[PDB]
Amino acid sequence: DVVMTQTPLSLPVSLGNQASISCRSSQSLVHSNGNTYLHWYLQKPGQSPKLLIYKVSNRFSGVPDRFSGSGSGTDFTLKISRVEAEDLGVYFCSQSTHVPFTFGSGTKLEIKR
Amino acid sequence: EVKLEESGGGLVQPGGSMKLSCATSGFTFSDAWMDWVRQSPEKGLEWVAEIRNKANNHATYYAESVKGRFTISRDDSKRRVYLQMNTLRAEDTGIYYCTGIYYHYPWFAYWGQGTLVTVSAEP
Ligand SMILES: CN(C)c1cccc2c(S(=O)(=O)NCCCC[C@H](N)C(=O)O)cccc12
Repeated sequence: DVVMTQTPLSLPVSLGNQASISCRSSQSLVHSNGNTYLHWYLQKPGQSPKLLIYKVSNRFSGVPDRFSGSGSGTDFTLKISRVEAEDLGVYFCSQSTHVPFTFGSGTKLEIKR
Repeated sequence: EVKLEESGGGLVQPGGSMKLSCATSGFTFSDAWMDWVRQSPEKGLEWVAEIRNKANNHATYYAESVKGRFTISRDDSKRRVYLQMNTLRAEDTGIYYCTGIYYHYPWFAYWGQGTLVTVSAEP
């Protein structure tokens, strides 16, 4: 299976800061049809995952523009211009280019207490 | 509005059996490929099984770790997906979520809130 890796495991930030999350794949996520099926989800405590960005940089319905995604091949990055409370939780990257679909271990975006 | 809701979770002993259900609404069900994805601190999020649409004759696919013990099925008439888990193991413990994809949109766009499955013989 394609191994997905995220760093950092934890990203403590103060509201209003900038945030950058890294995700890497064991092999290129470029599909034979040309597309790159790498997606980002956000999961709040006790809640289920919510799709935030699909196909590297496309924001899913309702997702604010403070969220943006980039990368290509085996290296990607999710960024938040200025973190807000509703953005706190665990971020997971996932690829659906190769079956079975696999997920990264997750990055916990938390308040710097 | 897309709605997905799992039910059936509970605490079971190793080697036990349990059936999960997922009620859905808000999207065309018959052409959707429905999936079950689980989550545990041990292995994080992991895809468990998928059942394609009628175009694929409801072809089923399973993670290697559950093949032969888990059976995914669906009732297109009721718009529900199911997961029969037999010969359960401790490592099967986790929150089970119902979600799915469409052939042209291979991403888990919507997830149910989940149902908790605990396989343990002692607290
Ligand atoms: C629950 N699953 C399979 C899904 C439900 C709704 C939308 C999904 C998407 S999407 O990228 O948000 N929709 C694009 C086309 C969907 C049109 C469909 N005939 C409908 O009834 O909404 C992607 C993956 C799974 C979705």
